[PDB]
Amino acid sequence: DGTGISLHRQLRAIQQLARNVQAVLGAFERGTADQMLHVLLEKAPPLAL
Amino acid sequence: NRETLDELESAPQTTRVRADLVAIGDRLVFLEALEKRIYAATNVPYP
Repeated sequence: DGTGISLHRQLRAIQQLARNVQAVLGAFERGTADQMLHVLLEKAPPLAL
Repeated sequence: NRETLDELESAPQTTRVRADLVAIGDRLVFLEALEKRIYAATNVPYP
Protein backbone atom coordinates (compact mmCIF):
# COMPACT_ATOMS: atom_id res chain seq x y z
CA ASP A 1 0.00 0.00 0.00
CA GLY A 2 3.04 2.26 0.28
CA THR A 3 2.24 2.92 3.94
CA GLY A 4 4.45 2.02 6.88
CA ILE A 5 2.37 -1.10 7.46
CA SER A 6 2.99 -2.82 4.13
CA LEU A 7 6.73 -2.22 4.32
CA HIS A 8 7.11 -3.27 7.95
CA ARG A 9 5.03 -6.41 7.36
CA GLN A 10 7.50 -7.36 4.65
CA LEU A 11 10.27 -6.80 7.17
CA ARG A 12 8.31 -9.05 9.54
CA ALA A 13 8.40 -12.01 7.14
CA ILE A 14 12.08 -11.63 6.23
CA GLN A 15 13.28 -11.66 9.83
CA GLN A 16 10.86 -14.54 10.32
CA LEU A 17 12.54 -16.24 7.34
CA ALA A 18 15.92 -15.38 8.85
CA ARG A 19 15.17 -17.60 11.84
CA ASN A 20 14.08 -20.64 9.84
CA VAL A 21 17.26 -20.75 7.75
CA GLN A 22 19.32 -20.58 10.93
CA ALA A 23 17.07 -23.30 12.33
CA VAL A 24 17.36 -25.96 9.65
CA LEU A 25 21.06 -25.35 9.10
CA GLY A 26 21.39 -26.13 12.78
CA ALA A 27 19.21 -29.19 12.23
CA PHE A 28 21.66 -31.04 10.01
CA GLU A 29 24.59 -29.62 11.98
CA ARG A 30 23.29 -31.48 15.02
CA GLY A 31 21.51 -34.23 13.10
CA THR A 32 24.85 -35.71 12.12
CA ALA A 33 25.62 -36.27 15.81
CA ASP A 34 22.29 -38.06 16.17
CA GLN A 35 22.95 -40.56 13.38
CA MET A 36 26.36 -41.46 14.85
CA LEU A 37 24.64 -42.87 17.92
CA HIS A 38 22.35 -44.90 15.69
CA VAL A 39 25.28 -46.40 13.81
CA LEU A 40 27.07 -47.14 17.06
CA LEU A 41 24.00 -48.78 18.52
CA GLU A 42 23.33 -50.75 15.37
CA LYS A 43 26.58 -52.42 16.38
CA ALA A 44 27.97 -52.57 19.99
CA PRO A 45 26.66 -55.78 21.59
CA PRO A 46 26.32 -55.59 25.39
CA LEU A 47 29.37 -55.98 27.59
CA ALA A 48 28.22 -59.07 29.47
CA LEU A 49 27.71 -60.75 26.13
CA ASN B 1 17.57 -11.44 13.23
CA ARG B 2 19.41 -12.51 16.41
CA GLU B 3 18.65 -9.26 18.21
CA THR B 4 20.57 -9.09 21.50
CA LEU B 5 21.27 -5.34 21.75
CA ASP B 6 18.21 -4.79 24.01
CA GLU B 7 20.11 -2.76 26.66
CA LEU B 8 23.61 -2.04 27.94
CA GLU B 9 23.25 0.75 30.42
CA SER B 10 24.87 1.44 33.75
CA ALA B 11 27.14 -0.96 35.75
CA PRO B 12 26.31 1.10 38.84
CA GLN B 13 28.08 2.03 42.06
CA THR B 14 29.28 -0.85 44.25
CA THR B 15 30.22 -1.30 47.93
CA ARG B 16 31.65 -4.02 50.16
CA VAL B 17 29.43 -6.00 52.56
CA ARG B 18 30.14 -8.74 55.10
CA ALA B 19 27.97 -11.55 53.79
CA ASP B 20 28.15 -15.33 53.98
CA LEU B 21 29.47 -16.88 50.78
CA VAL B 22 30.13 -20.55 50.14
CA ALA B 23 30.95 -22.65 47.10
CA ILE B 24 28.57 -25.45 46.09
CA GLY B 25 29.31 -27.05 42.75
CA ASP B 26 30.38 -24.38 40.30
CA ARG B 27 27.75 -21.98 41.63
CA LEU B 28 28.91 -19.57 44.29
CA VAL B 29 25.96 -18.89 46.57
CA PHE B 30 25.07 -16.60 49.49
CA LEU B 31 23.88 -17.77 52.89
CA GLU B 32 21.70 -15.77 55.29
CA ALA B 33 19.74 -16.54 58.45
CA LEU B 34 16.80 -14.22 58.95
CA GLU B 35 15.99 -14.37 62.63
CA LYS B 36 18.29 -11.85 64.26
CA ARG B 37 18.61 -9.50 61.31
CA ILE B 38 15.09 -8.52 60.35
CA TYR B 39 12.79 -10.40 62.71
CA ALA B 40 14.56 -9.61 65.99
CA ALA B 41 11.75 -8.80 68.43
CA THR B 42 9.03 -8.05 65.94
CA ASN B 43 6.17 -10.42 66.94
CA VAL B 44 5.54 -11.39 63.30
CA PRO B 45 5.83 -15.09 62.37
CA TYR B 46 8.88 -16.10 60.42
CA PRO B 47 7.76 -17.78 57.18
